[PDB]
Amino acid sequence: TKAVHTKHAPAAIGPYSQGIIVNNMFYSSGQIPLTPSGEMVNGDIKEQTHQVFSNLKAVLEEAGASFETVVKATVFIADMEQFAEVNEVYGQYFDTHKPARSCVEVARLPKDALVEIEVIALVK
Amino acid sequence: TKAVHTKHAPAAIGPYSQGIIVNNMFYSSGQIPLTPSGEMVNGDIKEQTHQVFSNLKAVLEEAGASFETVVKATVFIADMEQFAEVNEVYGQYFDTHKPARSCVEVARLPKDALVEIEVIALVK
Amino acid sequence: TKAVHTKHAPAAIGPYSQGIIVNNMFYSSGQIPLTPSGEMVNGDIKEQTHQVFSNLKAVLEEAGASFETVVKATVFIADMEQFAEVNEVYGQYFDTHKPARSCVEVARLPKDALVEIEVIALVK
Repeated sequence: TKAVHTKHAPAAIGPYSQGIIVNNMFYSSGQIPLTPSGEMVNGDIKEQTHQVFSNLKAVLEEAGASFETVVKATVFIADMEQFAEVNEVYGQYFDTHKPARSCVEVARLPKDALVEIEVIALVK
Repeated sequence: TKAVHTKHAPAAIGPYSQGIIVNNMFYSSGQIPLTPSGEMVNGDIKEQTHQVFSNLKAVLEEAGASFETVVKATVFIADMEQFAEVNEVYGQYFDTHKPARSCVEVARLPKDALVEIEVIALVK
Repeated sequence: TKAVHTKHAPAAIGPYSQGIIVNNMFYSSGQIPLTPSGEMVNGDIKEQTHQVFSNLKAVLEEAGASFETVVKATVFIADMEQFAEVNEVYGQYFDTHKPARSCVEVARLPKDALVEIEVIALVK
């Protein structure tokens, strides 16, 4: 097994890694709308969702995975009313490949993020 | 990797699949009390939980899995006060085979569902 | 595949197991701050989190896993304002190994627990 680290996603600040590879599977940590330099994006819900996906792309690629090998995602959202907007952005990344998914509204996310996504992906 | 499709659960409309088979494992999307035709069930919490399990049964069986091969479930519930009733139905399906589980009360679910359950299962 | 049973964590009471081994992987149930005798732990969030980790230690070791082989954790917290305290204790057990994780504030946990933690680990 091994930890995944990339400078193209926010640094894992604390007792966790950006992700872990075990067997041929990559488990990401949940990604929020932080830039790699570590500050929150302050545009709309769609801009925040794009940043989450930028971070996911970076950790996936460092792990030898891609969006096309994601098997399962969990989407934590701050407001279920914003689901349609999050889903529009989400579908640009999972276009022809469509992972299993669950989406729920939590009480609160780290740094009061509007969206947080974790993924599990195959490493070919 | 293979997407799972069955007409006996609500259609995956949008950028996700009802479930995914990877290696010898099956990951479901979270199922809610939605009929295959796309109507929310408006009976009591037990009738609604039964619909969630009907949906899970359909996707599991299409994947070549069963309740008997489920290893992990996550139960997201709208109100923990209703968990005992959800658990009564849950325990009819997982009676002698007993998966790992985590259960939490969320702020809100898709379509304001009262409960959502996702599973991971072995494909023998 | 095998259900995991240990007397050194609270008993799984009902239609679930403390964890499940499948292939070479271990899935825990979410652990809350109950003692093995079934009483909620006395004291502050740090004391509660220590109990959660004692429980995780017990189920991991019974499964032939350890904190060193945990690949992914999820931390469900009642109040994100208490996360610094939870994280301090978390870091004492995940010091030599830093799994992937997600941490979210939920509306409510079983038995009004302040924190619940689940893990997935490799069985060596």
